[PDB]
Parts: sequence; structure tokens; C-alpha cells
Amino acid sequence: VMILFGPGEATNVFQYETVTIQITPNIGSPLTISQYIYQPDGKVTVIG
Amino acid sequence: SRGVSLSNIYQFSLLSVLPSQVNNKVQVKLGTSIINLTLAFSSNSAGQT
Ligand SMILES: *[C@@H]1O[C@H](CO)[C@@H](O[C@@H]2O[C@H](CO[C@H]3O[C@H](CO)[C@@H](O)[C@H](O)[C@@H]3O)[C@@H](O)[C@H](O)[C@H]2NC(C)=O)[C@H](O)[C@H]1NC(C)=O
Ligand SMILES: *[C@@H]1O[C@H](CO)[C@@H](O[C@@H]2O[C@H](CO[C@H]3O[C@H](CO)[C@@H](O)[C@H](O)[C@@H]3O)[C@@H](O)[C@H](O)[C@H]2NC(C)=O)[C@H](O)[C@H]1NC(C)=O
Repeated sequence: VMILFGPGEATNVFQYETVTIQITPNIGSPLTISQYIYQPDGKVTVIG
Repeated sequence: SRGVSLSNIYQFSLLSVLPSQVNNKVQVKLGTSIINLTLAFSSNSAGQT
């Protein structure tokens, strides 16, 4: 699953913040993903 | 030991207070001169103050 940010959500980096993603298929329980994000530490960072 | 017991002493927080509410709002008269104090320091990272 990959999320690409547009110019709205891209505007400044997530820091000291909780990000929640939820995937809700048409049958069965949704998957809810939550991370508190510290300052990102590389070009890619492991947040959760 | 001395029988002092206070169940709640917590009254105030500066976490509620923006820098603009305290900076330049207390001042010292050194003779003729009057100096505005800066009390809340601040810095920026990732667009947060
Ligand atoms: C330093 O502290 C002073 C006292 O808190 C403060 O004076 C107050 O100013 C506000 C509005 O600010 C304007 O007018 C002041 C002069 O009074 C100017 O210094 C400032 O540049 C603005 O033009 C006013 O409502 C209030 O009555 C003032 N209080 C007193 C006791 O005089 C100063 O503004 C503040 N900063 C500087 C740079 O001196
Ligand atoms: C702590 O808060 C007090 C209010 O609870 C305040 O007392 C008031 O003081 C004002 C005048 O304040 C100016 O002048 C003093 C010296 O006279 C400066 O130290 C100060 O920075 C200000 O520029 C007065 O009009 C009023 O009657 C006082 N109120 C009471 C209840 O006494 C103190 O000034 C304040 N402490 C500091 C260090 O600012």
C-alpha cells in the first residue's frame, strides 16, 4: 500500500503528531494503523 | 513526619500561555532607561514554534 502526498498534505513534515490510516474493505473489519511520528531521521524513516 | 499533607497544590500552567502574552509585558526601569524583558524563548522546526 503506498500513499503519495499532494501539494496540500505535503506542505510541512509530520513531527510530534499522530497519523492514522484506515483501510476499510466492503466485507470484514477495517485495518486501523496509527503512529505517533517523531522527527524523521532519513530519506526514508521507519515510523511504525 | 511533620503531619503536612496537601491533597492538591497545583494551580497554574504556562503551557496555556503564548510568548506574545508575556514577552515585552514586564519591564525594568534602570534609571532613565526602560528595558522590555523576553521571558518565553522560542525556536522553529518543521513549521512548528
Ligand atoms: C515594552 O513594554 C511596554 C509595557 O508593557 C509596552 O508599552 C505598552 O505598549 C502597548 C502598545 O504598544 C505600542 O505603544 C508602546 C508604548 O506604550 C510602544 O512601545 C510600542 O512600540 C507600540 O507602539 C500599549 O497599549 C500599552 O499601554 C503600553 N504599556 C505601558 C505601560 O506603557 C511596549 O510596547 C513594549 N515594547 C517596546 C518596544 O517598548
Ligand atoms: C506582578 O504582577 C503584579 C500584579 O499582580 C504587578 O503589580 C502591578 O504593577 C503595576 C505597574 O507595573 C509596572 O511597573 C513596575 C514597577 O512599578 C514594573 O516592575 C513592571 O515591570 C511594570 O512595568 C501597577 O500599576 C499595579 O498597581 C500593580 N498591581 C498590584 C496588584 O500591585 C507587578 O508589577 C508584577 N511584577 C512585575 C515584575 O512586573
